[PDB]
Amino acid sequence: RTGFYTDERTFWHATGMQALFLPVGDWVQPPNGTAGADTPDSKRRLLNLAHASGLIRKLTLPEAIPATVEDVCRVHPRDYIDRFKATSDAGGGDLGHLAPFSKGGYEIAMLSCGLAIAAVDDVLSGKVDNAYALCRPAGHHCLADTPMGFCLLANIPIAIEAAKARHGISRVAVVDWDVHHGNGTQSIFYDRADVLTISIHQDRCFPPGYSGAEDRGEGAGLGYNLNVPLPAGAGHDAYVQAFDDIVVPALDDFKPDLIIVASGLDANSVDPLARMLLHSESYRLLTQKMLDAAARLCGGKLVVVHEGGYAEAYVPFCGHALLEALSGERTAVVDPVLEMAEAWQPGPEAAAFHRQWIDRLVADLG
Amino acid sequence: RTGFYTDERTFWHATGMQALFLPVGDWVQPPNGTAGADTPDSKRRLLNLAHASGLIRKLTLPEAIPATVEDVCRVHPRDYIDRFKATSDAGGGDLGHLAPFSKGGYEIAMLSCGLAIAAVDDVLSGKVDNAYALCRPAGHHCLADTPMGFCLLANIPIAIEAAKARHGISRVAVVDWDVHHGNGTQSIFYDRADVLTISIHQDRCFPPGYSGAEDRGEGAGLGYNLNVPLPAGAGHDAYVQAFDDIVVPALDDFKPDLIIVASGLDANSVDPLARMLLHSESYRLLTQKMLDAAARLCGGKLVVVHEGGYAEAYVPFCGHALLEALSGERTAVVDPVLEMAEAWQPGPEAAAFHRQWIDRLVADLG
Amino acid sequence: RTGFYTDERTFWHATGMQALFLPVGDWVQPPNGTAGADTPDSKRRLLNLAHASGLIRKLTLPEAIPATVEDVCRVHPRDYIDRFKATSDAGGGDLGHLAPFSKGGYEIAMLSCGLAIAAVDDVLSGKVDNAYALCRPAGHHCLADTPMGFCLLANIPIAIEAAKARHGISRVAVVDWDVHHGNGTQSIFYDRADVLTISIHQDRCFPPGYSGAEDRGEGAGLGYNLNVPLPAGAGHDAYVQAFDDIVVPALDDFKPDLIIVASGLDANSVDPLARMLLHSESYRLLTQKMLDAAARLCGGKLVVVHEGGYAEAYVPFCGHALLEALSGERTAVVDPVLEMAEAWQPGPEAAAFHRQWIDRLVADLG
Amino acid sequence: RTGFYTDERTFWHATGMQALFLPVGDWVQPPNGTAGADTPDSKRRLLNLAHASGLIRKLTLPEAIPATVEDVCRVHPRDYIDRFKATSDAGGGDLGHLAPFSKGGYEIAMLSCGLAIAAVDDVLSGKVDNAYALCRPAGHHCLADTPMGFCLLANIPIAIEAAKARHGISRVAVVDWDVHHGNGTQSIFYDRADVLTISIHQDRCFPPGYSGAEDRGEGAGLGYNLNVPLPAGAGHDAYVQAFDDIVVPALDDFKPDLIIVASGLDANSVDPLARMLLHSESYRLLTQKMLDAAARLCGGKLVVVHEGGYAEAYVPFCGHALLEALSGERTAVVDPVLEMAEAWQPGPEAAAFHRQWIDRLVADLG
Ligand SMILES: O=C(CCCCCCC(=O)Nc1ccccc1)NO
Ligand SMILES: O=C(CCCCCCC(=O)Nc1ccccc1)NO
Ligand SMILES: CCCCCCCC(=O)O
Ligand SMILES: CCCCCCCC(=O)O
Ligand SMILES: [K+]
Ligand SMILES: [K+]
Ligand SMILES: [K+]
Ligand SMILES: [K+]
Ligand SMILES: [Zn+2]
Ligand SMILES: [Zn+2]
Ligand SMILES: [Zn+2]
Ligand SMILES: [Zn+2]
Repeated sequence: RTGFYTDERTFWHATGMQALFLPVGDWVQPPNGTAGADTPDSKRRLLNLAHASGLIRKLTLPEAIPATVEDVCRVHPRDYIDRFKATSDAGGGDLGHLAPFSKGGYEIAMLSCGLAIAAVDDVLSGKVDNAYALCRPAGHHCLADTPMGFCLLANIPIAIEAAKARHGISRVAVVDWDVHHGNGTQSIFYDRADVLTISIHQDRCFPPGYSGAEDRGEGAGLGYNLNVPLPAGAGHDAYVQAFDDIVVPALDDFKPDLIIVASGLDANSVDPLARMLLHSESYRLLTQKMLDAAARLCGGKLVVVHEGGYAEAYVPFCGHALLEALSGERTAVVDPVLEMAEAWQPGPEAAAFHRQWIDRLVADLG
Repeated sequence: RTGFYTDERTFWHATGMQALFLPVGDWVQPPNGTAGADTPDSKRRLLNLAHASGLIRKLTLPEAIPATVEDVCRVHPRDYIDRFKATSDAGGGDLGHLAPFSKGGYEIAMLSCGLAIAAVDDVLSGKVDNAYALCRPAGHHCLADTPMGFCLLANIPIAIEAAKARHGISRVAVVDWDVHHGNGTQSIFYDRADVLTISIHQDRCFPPGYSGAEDRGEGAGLGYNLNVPLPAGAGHDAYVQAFDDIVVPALDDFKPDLIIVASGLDANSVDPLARMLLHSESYRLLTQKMLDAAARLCGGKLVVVHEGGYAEAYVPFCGHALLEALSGERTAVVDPVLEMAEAWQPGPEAAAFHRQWIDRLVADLG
Repeated sequence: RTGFYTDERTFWHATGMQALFLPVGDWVQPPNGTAGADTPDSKRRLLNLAHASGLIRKLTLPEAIPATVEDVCRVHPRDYIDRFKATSDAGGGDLGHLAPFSKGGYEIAMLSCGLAIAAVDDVLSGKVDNAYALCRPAGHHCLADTPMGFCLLANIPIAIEAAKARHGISRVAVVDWDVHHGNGTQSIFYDRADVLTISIHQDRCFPPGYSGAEDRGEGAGLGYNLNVPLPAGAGHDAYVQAFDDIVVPALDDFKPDLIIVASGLDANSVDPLARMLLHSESYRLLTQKMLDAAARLCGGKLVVVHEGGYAEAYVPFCGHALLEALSGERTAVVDPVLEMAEAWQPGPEAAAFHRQWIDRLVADLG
Repeated sequence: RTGFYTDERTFWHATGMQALFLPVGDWVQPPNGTAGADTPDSKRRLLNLAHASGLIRKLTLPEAIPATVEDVCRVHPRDYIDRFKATSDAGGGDLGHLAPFSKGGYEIAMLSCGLAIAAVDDVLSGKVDNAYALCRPAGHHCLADTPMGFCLLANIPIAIEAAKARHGISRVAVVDWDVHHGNGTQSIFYDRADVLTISIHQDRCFPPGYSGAEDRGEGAGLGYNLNVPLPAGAGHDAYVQAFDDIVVPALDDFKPDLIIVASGLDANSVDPLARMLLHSESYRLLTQKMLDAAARLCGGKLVVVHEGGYAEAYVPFCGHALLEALSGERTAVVDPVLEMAEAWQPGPEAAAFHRQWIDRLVADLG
């Protein structure tokens, strides 16, 4: 059984008047359509398609339980949380780097975080075999005291520290396949060996200029952070090989008691915020690889937490195939972009380059 | 002096109710924002920024002259033009492959085509040194009998045939740096040596699966078509080397009497419809290379014709830098994405791959 | 217990590329925002608010069962249904007057109709005490052979004829407070005494020019149709008096076995498609009058069926107060427009005119 | 010769993240389409249609020159101007009641104001016979120290005080047919006899609850302010009579040297922000009454200044007929809503009430 953790009010968070990610003003003309990049529909349309296909009726949807302040302050200093609340009450703002929010965004962020907490809690309790948390706002860029890149709270780290306090879990692996670097997760556990943090991301995209393969942790955490930068334009076969040659072997060696996927859908082939070429069947297969790892390593315990994804028209098909895999349910959904996205895939010269790139990352892991 | 060819009604063309490029229906939910991918604002926002900067007041803007049926039938069979008009009167439709239009789309396509005809005409007659035509709908995928990929009339080929009839021009080169393959231009002049057709495009993107480096023309046109596919994820340095090592030498060898650029802006770093990493200063520099080529080979005679470009927030900055180069004008516009897009650029390993790719294209040309 | 009948796919119906209700083309520029007037969000935002307030958790939400062909053919000729299905399969169209739809609109209309059928069926069988059907597309303008005014099937009449076939109910009253005339309901039952059809509507609005107070039925149906036109600019007190002096006495005289409210929310104070001045507490009060009537006349059997409503920002508050009344529940929702809409209400001179108007309608009823 | 005063950057002002006029947060869900009520397109679409019809080519369009600090401080205290600029430099805000703006909103307000200043200046200097200023943001609610109701500077009063300085003009009449009360204009000149301020508006609409027929000025201004409240639901014949029986006689008695119309188009039949029933031919006729008055009283000197208007689909046709009248030009534009709006007009009983209402206003004027 699969739990699906969602709440209407996560779709009411609004980043404000931006054209894509550009703040209005100076030379940036206001948009005439939907404002922003992290739009409500770039996440709701996934849920909409899961309703329309009949898939949601196969899942269990618990009522949302917001994070408490005690929950979030296992990661964040209370001063940040207090300033967040005060700014949110006053009409919204931005307390970090590219992390805007509107009035009431504090309550919505606390709610979104609670979806991740409860998804992990219910999987560890045996209430469901696995779970999907449709978080919005996302979490994986948020530092302990600095929100960034549309992330206002560290959703997954907070869910992990709650699981440690409630269940005493020893080892957790986070597999971050959102197309951007999970710098928040990396930072929060950088000197710890009990959380393996893996990030696969477009080389140099966000944070801009960052690659990170050499950043493997510090102190007790040395060897427990793993960055897999991939070149812009990499597609299905590049991601499959990175998972076969790097990600899955890392999980096997670490022996986690729980696997958490930070699942952004923005490596899809038409996303504006990156340059990758994944399609809906890429996400099905990557999910199947994680289902296999969780079955082999930690009794099936697998939690998928929504992060990025900005192509409103194509994110739903990528997320829906993921959910079909997670739940083991077949529906009648047909991805109308798949044939073209398969034709888009890199040819042999690019494929050789991607294979050589991943071989080098493996060799450098020693 | 730069002429700028535009008309309000080009922004009234509407592709219909699609989510991005996906027709609504079946599993595709209707969009709540702007419908379509070729949206009015993905072109109008370029014009808006050039007004706001003061650039437009330095250009000359002739009143638009629509193409006549006689003009367009120098390329298209009258039967296609007649069916286009009848379908447009009847409420719109799609007479080709991914070329939808609404009621009245026939008249707007004829108007758009007339912007290209007149821009070429005015440069050849000496009224302006160079020109930019803000065509919408675009033209470079349209075959003689089949519209395709948002292109309903073969804008540049029709403008070329009109210039041959009115001015007797002998040799024309078309430099197509829209991110997609200019298959319409290639097809229409494929057996002809009087028009050199060059397309730089994302490998396998649109038409899907097509690369085309070996397709060099046929009969008298053998050696007068030149495809430069580039891998997904290529950016500024790759395009610059492609122009220095392939495009500009091809122009030098051909000795054109007029250079026409098919300028789509969809190779920009955040376009949803391709995977490339150009930024606004890429377009400025590529335009300077074309201005230099025209100055050396054909008395400065250079026409730039708008094609694709789908990132509403970033296309304006790319086109504005292009227009500053074309006109030689300075404004106070600053691209707020430029620093980040510079950081996004491919690192050393990908750069070596791009150089190996272009070196192979050069070697294959003999 | 209140049943709430909704299905995700009702929000996927799309009227097409119109600016408000105006088809694109000729002098109508395409919209840059949401296309259309009957937008998905003009109905979904009511459901969104009911989720956010916690009210949906207090209701029972049965799974949708679409109308069958047998159901809809109790009202519509099979030829209409077949041409609708064939046009829908082929990409959508408009088979009547201002009733456009997209590919697959047939199945969505059959589903929307099933919400009304099930709401009536479940109230008559005692599964719920009363019910709300969030129909989209709406039904009350649809004639037996002709769709019109955004209405593709005659939702309420189909649900009535189904109820007669499955429960043998003798007398049904329809109270239509959508701001436009329920010409479809009026036509379908015009010569019948077993369905009392009451419409309160803005004088001359839609169908344009129609008032209708003298159209009281024909044959056996003479005295069983009741039109209550109200002048543009009428508000809360005018509607309340119309219900106290005309609508409720007609219900009392008729002795229905079931009351169905055709509930459009477009008499609200900021609707673009009418000129009325109702606010959220108007809808609470009018709903309470129908609850009281149903308690007194037919054992509490009350069904409310969504029709029109076009102000996306204010329809939610009006419908939410209606749902609070229907379910007898209170939430923390506060209407932020209420104070201003109360200040907007007609003053003493206009109020005297409205009383004079309603008194004339009463006197004419003999 | 008609001057048309417009600048691209007036369409870049953005009120922010509101659903219609409701700020997001608490119970107001963010919009998925265009944010706000005063949207860019609610004004630009009028300009767009005037381009498409060919009418703009018949007008003279001078380059905009913004208001100076000296210009605006003839009306506003320097402290307000300084706080406006500081807030705008720092990201936007709202310094009054329902007057939000974005970053750089100060420069755009100064530019908008300069359009009105120049339109008045050029008519008085004889450069054009009459003029239309497409102001955005609007002006007529702004008080000397408090912005209000989407108005950030007192556009028309600033233009008048500039005309007194530059031309020494003695008497100006302002005729405000925006559907809301021109409380800014009324307040600024309330004790002055050299400016006659007339406002026709929906009774009690905005400012909410205000009617004002008894507020006729104070001191030297007693008799030089004239409020004409009209009931909600009034249409063409009611406005025509108000102008024949009240407005034009007031102009004839006052003997102005210049007539300025504060032209909001929000009395149109489908505006969300009022309940009136004007159509495009109403605005043509009211403009002709003002042209006739200016020719009779002040040598043709007539300036029309855009204020409100929120129906994006219908405002263009209303303003376009206004511009045809003002310029004395005919185009091929046909209003596709006209026939329906004519059928919507009040019937005989409502028409008698409107006539009695206006007779009463006249009687109270003594
Ligand atoms: O040159 C061009 C044309 C770009 C076309 C982009 C590809 C869109 C496409 O192929 N869409 C589609 C695919 C399958 C089914 C429906 C639509 N734009 O600048
Ligand atoms: O002249 C004008 C101003 C119209 C302003 C109408 C806005 C309505 C309003 O005041 N709304 C509101 C009230 C309280 C809280 C939030 C919004 N427009 O043309
Ligand atoms: C490209 C500029 C901003 C990108 C933010 C990325 C957030 C995410 O991880 O989805
Ligand atoms: C053009 C104004 C009215 C159009 C049809 C409205 C249908 C309804 O909601 O009843
Ligand atoms: K990642
Ligand atoms: K190309
Ligand atoms: K009605
Ligand atoms: K007014
Ligand atoms: Zn991301
Ligand atoms: Zn293209
Ligand atoms: Zn209605
Ligand atoms: Zn107004």
